[PDB]
Amino acid sequence: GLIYAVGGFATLETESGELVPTELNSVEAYDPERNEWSLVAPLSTRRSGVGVAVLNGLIYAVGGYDGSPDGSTHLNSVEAYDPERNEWSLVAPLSTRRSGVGVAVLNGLIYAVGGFATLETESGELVPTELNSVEAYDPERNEWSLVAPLSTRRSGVGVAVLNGLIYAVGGYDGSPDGSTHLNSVEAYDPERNEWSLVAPLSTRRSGVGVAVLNGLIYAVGGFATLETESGELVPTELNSVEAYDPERNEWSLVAPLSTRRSGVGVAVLNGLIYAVGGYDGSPDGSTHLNSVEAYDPERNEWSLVAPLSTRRSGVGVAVL
Repeated sequence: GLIYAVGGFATLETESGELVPTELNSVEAYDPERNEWSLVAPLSTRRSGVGVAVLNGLIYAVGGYDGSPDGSTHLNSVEAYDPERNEWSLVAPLSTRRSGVGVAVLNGLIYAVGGFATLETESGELVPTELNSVEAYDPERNEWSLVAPLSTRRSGVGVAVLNGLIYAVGGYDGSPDGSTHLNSVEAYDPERNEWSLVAPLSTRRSGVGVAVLNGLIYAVGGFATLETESGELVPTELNSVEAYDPERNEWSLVAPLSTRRSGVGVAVLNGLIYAVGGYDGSPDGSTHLNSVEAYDPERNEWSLVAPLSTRRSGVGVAVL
């Protein structure tokens, strides 16, 4: 019955007044009855672009990014939060490091979908790699195993479960060739161990937050390079929200966010979608967001609720 905001990144002022890039280990919990965020136990490992999902009463924080000049940049480590003990434990790491990984839970397994890493070639060269690999975590065995890969390599992908399928929505591909911001959507059938294509988003979006409510998938916010009427390509944080109906295999627009944002954490609690934090790369205004919006599907409206105590982009969000 609480929303947990896990990790993320912000530029924060020191006591001496210097602004420093900070990957976050802090975790905040939102109580909707009180409309308040409160700190809980922090992650062991500071991380942003982390995938977060709930399984068997525990929150799992999977992979992520650490831009510090020391140490690994792309993480394979996985932490598990016990709310009764208010403690984070380490579990088995991913086989492949991945930042900007999407995670969802289906049939008692955690799926880690896509992401990005710098990986060594056979010749020893380090190359930037968007990932198509998908790993599944069995908590009874404390083991990750490979399942079928995505058709399309992608990071910053939104992942959610609907009607026994995992949907991988949008994302980012930094290759020098081809589209950088994705509208494509894939669906994973665990019985067949197969990914299929479904209807694409109307607007391409990387760093999109995805949640399922009342039988629809909502794709919330994100970022894309979009052509203006004059033909110029401009970087655009998105406020648009699209809803996917699996019976019709169609996306439709619903009410937009008040605040354009990417790298936003999205989760469902008590029949509302919460959009938590995120990133705004505009040359004006705050870059890392503490604001939180709540979507009512009956009224088709987004409202503001209490903001996070610490701004955070690339935050993972789950409900427990």
